[PDB]
Amino acid sequence: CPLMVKVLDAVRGSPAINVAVHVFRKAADDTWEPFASGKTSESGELHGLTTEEEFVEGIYKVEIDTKSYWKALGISPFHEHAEVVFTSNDSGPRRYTIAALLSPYSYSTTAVVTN
Amino acid sequence: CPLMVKVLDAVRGSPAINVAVHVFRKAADDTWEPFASGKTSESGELHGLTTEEEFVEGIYKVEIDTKSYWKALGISPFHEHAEVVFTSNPRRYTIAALLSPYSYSTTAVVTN
Ligand SMILES: O=C(O)c1ccc2nc(-c3cc(Cl)cc(Cl)c3)oc2c1
Ligand SMILES: O=C(O)c1ccc2nc(-c3cc(Cl)cc(Cl)c3)oc2c1
Repeated sequence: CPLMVKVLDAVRGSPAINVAVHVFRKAADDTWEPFASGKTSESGELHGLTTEEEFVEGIYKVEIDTKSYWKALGISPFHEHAEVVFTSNDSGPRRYTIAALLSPYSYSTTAVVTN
Repeated sequence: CPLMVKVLDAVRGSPAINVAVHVFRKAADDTWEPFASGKTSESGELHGLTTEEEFVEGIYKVEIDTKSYWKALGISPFHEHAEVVFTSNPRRYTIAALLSPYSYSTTAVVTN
């Protein structure tokens, strides 16, 4: 599992469950092309997005549909979504965890890169 | 000043100076049209991006060039940039971002 997503809810103090997540990769013509997607689990995690073979060096965007999440809880949000854009790097063995902490008018994201 | 951007550096404990910021607005054909741009000042603030007349309802993207910022400081960061995407309808927006090499936070302060 080279790429995992974990989403947390800062209002409810809980995993952010059933959040849609879309991953894109930048294509040669500089557009975003769909790559993988899913919904977070009961633990706020999304595994199995891609494989080591498919996850080649490139520019990737992880789009977290925060607005639908807050609307489902009845809370007025600011952002359309949370976007995390990064270049993957094959400098030795690496696994990427993209973590996001959500509030209605704020979000934080960090990358946990491990070998 | 209906749209202001403030950027802070969580490593040095300072405003993030000379950070490029690009604002885009979604057009009718669903593409991102350039809307305004600038650089943060010595206080980490970017004022005068737009006007009340120009800042109409729409979907806006604020792209903060964090990668160039870190690389000018000799750090290889994780993210290409920090992106804040929001719908406007709520008349003065402050978009604040706090930056680390492998992480950032953003918040919106919306006042009348
Ligand atoms: O990958 C995990 O298992 C795992 C666990 C707890 C975690 N808490 C964070 C977290 C906390 C704050 Cl305050 C802000 C942000 Cl962006 C992230 O990320 C986690 C990841
Ligand atoms: O001193 C000011 O004027 C001023 C303005 C905007 C500011 N935004 C922050 C801020 C943002 C995030 Cl995402 C997380 C944290 Cl801890 C802080 O601090 C600010 C300070």
